[PDB]
Amino acid sequence: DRIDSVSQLQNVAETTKVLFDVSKETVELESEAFELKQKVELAHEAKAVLDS
Amino acid sequence: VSTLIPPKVVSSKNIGSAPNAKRIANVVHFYKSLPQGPAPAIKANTRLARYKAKYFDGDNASGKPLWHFALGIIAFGYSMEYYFH
Repeated sequence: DRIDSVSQLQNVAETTKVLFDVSKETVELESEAFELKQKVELAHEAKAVLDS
Repeated sequence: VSTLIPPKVVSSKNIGSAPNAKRIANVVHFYKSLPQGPAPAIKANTRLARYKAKYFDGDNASGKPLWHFALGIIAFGYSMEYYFH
C-alpha cells in the first residue's frame, strides 16, 4: 500500500515542475498581448467617429 | 498572478503517513529474526532435555512421565516407612 503512494510521487515530482514554469510563462506572453489590444481599440474608435 | 503548487510542497506529509510507523518497526523486527531457523533447541542434551523432548514437548502430551513419576512414589514409600518413621 505504501509503495503504491510512493510510486505516484516519484513521477509527479519532476513533471509538476514543468507545469510550474509553463503556467507563469504563458501569463507573461499574455501580458504583452495587452499592448496589442490597445492598438485594436484606438483604431476601432477612430473609424466610428469618422463614420459619424 | 499566484502560481502556487501544492504537490511538490507536500514532502513533509510524505513522511507523515501512518504505515511509516509500522515500516520502521518491522524492518527492525525483521532485521535479525530467523525465517524459522534451521533446528534451534527443540531437542537438547541435558540428559533430561532428552526426557523433555520425548514427553514434555509440544510434540508429545503423552501421559508416560506422569505414569513414571507415579510408579516411583509407589516404589518409594513402602520401603521407606520401615526406614524412617
